Amino acid sequence: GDVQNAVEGAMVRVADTVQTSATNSERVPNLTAVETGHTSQAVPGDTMQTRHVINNHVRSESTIENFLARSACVFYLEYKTGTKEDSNSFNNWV
Amino acid sequence: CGYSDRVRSITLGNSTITTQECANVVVGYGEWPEYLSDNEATAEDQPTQPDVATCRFYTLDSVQWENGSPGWWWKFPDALRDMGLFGQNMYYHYLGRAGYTIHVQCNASKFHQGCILVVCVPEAE
Repeated sequence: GDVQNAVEGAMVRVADTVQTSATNSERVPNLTAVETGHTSQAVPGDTMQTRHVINNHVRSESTIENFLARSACVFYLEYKTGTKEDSNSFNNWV
Repeated sequence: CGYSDRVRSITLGNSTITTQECANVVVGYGEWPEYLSDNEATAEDQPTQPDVATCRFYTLDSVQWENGSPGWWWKFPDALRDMGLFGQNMYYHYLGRAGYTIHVQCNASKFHQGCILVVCVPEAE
């Protein structure tokens, strides 16, 4: 929901692989036309016989929050202890 | 009963070993080998399981025990690399998984003495 409510979460997991068998069908799931600007939705089970696998992997360090939220150094500024006659006794950063 | 616990017959594939003197059989860590589940799979491709063709007793080379001899070791699965269709499947496949029944055979008459330790060390670096 709200992204300023940090105790409210959600959960989702990476997709599983369902077992498939050999075919000799009239459907082509791996032929497509790039021109369309459409990315193919082929999954391994479409061109191999795969076993049944369960994935419990979860995308969780590729969330926008987790990616950006680490403290980066943006600038350092220098200034001496001086008097009013000095022009380095204070300093500023835009 | 008519049973004795000194006779045992292990039949696996087309290969049977009999023995008329033995003391039980040690199942490593209490667990009997079995196929990989679908909760512990990582590979997506369909496994091959050659069953009877690759499970069977491969008799490796036999060394002579002498009074002065100090001991011997073999490294598995490396040792089985020339054994029939096990070797072939291992040669053509990137990943393999299997358990093993190790059966060491020796014999002597009553007027011999001597005692050998037979131990399977996992991960011996």
